[PDB]
Amino acid sequence: GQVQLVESGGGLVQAGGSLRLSCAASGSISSINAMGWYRQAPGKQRELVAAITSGGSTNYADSVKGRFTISRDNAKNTVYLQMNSLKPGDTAVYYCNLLYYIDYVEYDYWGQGTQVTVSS
Amino acid sequence: GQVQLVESGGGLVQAGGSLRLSCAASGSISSINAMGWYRQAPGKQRELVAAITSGGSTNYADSVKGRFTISRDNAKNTVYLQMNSLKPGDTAVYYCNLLYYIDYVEYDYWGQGTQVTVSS
Amino acid sequence: GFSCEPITLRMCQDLPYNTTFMPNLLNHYDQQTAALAMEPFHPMVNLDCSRDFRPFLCALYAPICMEYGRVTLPCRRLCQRAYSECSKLMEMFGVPWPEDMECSRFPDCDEPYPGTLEVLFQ
Amino acid sequence: ETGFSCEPITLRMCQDLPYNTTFMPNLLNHYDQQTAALAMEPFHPMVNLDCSRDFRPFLCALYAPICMEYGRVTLPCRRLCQRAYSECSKLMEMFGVPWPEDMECSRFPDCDEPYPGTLEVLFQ
Ligand SMILES: *[C@@H]1O[C@H](CO)[C@@H](O)[C@H](O)[C@H]1NC(C)=O
Ligand SMILES: *[C@@H]1O[C@H](CO)[C@@H](O)[C@H](O)[C@H]1NC(C)=O
Repeated sequence: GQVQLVESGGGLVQAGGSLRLSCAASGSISSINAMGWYRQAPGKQRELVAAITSGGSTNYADSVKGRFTISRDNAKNTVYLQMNSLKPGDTAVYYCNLLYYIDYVEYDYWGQGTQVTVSS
Repeated sequence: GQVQLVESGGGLVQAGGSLRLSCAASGSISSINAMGWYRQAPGKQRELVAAITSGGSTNYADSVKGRFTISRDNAKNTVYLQMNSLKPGDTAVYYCNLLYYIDYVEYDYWGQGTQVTVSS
Repeated sequence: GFSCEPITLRMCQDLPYNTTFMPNLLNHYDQQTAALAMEPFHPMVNLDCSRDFRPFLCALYAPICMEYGRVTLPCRRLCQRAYSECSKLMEMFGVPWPEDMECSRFPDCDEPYPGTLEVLFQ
Repeated sequence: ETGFSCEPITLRMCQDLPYNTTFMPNLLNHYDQQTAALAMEPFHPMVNLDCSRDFRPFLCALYAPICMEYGRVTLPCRRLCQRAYSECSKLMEMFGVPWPEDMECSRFPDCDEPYPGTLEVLFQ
């Protein structure tokens, strides 16, 4: 069917706590793809957090290195963001992204976003 | 200021055991040099075991790779041979050498030898 | 006048050509340095963001074997399209564009033959 | 231009020579010199311990030759190869460094050909 991204796992934690985001892709997609996490605080620009190919290559924003870990389950087309040692500055809406190419045509899908809020 | 190399640490061990050889060079020597370990079984040719430059680059005979480790203390002008997983075929007299060049003239000094015997 | 060896770089298989010129003193060392330079781009090649990316990369690291080992280069337009078409994915994966890949440095491919030429394979 | 130039030598063991550039394709320069530096690295103990006055000149002639008009190839003389080999062979054996086939000294010229085939270069 048509491609859909479903996000879950957001919420409210105290600083130093942890959360796990998950993003599940359904529909007709390429098995060779990239999935990413982006974040946007209100009034600020959207910023890359982390990304991972179906092959396992990863990239992390410097601000989250050593704290966040991205991983995926190719079997179920799901990407995860394990967020440890959370800081108030991590407060934002986190968006999942799905990017792939079929015959060099780009397909780029976005999740609805899930809120992460880190109190002092 | 006369140069001499003195060896110690040999002896008798059962197969699977370990030994640590030491070779201490005293006297006036060049700080840029190579030191080596060689072995000679009765009636056979002397053979290279391992070598290390004063910079820390190493070379190992294939027969001892993964079992022996050569190391040095430049402060002590001493080279060591850590011999793990010893086998009967390691039985031999072990010799250390010190090799350097002064204005392209070769200086090659040898220790007195230490017996290593590995029983069945 | 030829000394062509098979291309062993894993990302430069199944090209229109299958050999490259290797100076004797540099063999093996060259492929080690090439693999290191190409590794950041493995996601670009695998996900296939541009038809032009793999030809461009393999032109630099596994160029076609020529008489006398003559140097060949890809055209600037190839570099430019490979860059633009893969730039979204490269940014997502933090892949920098090396100095020796800056597209303005590559030839316009407008010099008289043999400086610019077409190679046929069919 | 031609696409080639005399590029600064970046090989760590080929500094402080009588010349300081080598002929390289402009776009491929850094890559080519990185590959040459990698190929030369196994010889570092011989260069550092200084077993032969001829060893570094010989190796740098092969990995970073003097830059010539039109990029003409230059070679070291056979006698240089032979002395470098003979004087450094004990240390090469001690460190398991083989003498590459493409450095076999019989491959190099006798340096008895008429100028410009054999010549002397002066440095101030
Ligand atoms: C490489 O390509 C040539 C030309 O098509 C062909 O003759 C040759 O057999 C090929 N070699 C290999 C190893 O595939
Ligand atoms: C290389 O040598 C030339 C001539 O001796 C000199 O003009 C040039 O500045 C040198 N390059 C350096 C020092 O980087």
